[PDB]
Amino acid sequence: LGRIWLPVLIVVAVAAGALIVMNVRTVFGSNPVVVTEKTSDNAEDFNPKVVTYEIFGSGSSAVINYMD
Amino acid sequence: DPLTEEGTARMDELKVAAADAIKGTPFEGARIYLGGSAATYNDMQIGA
Repeated sequence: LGRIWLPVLIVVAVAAGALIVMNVRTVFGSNPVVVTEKTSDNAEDFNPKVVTYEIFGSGSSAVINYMD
Repeated sequence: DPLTEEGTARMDELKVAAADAIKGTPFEGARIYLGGSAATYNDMQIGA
């Protein structure tokens, strides 16, 4: 391999250098924005508790104030 | 001095702190952008 050893080793070295270049070149940057995760709850109406107000008396009418 | 090795190391801490402050609030899903001299030189050091 007197006339084969040189070009093969040259190609091997060039491939190694290209691989190193490709790997490290992309590491820079790659983190421009930060996006926080979202964890919401299911907004549904199943078995809602029911509150009832009742006003009654011997009078005809009344004035009523209440808290919703 | 913000333009030192100590100054540029605070950039990740700020982003972590803001992301943790947002956690659990209606602000979830927000986007955080950090800029300035110290951030610029942090990026410069990584690139170098």
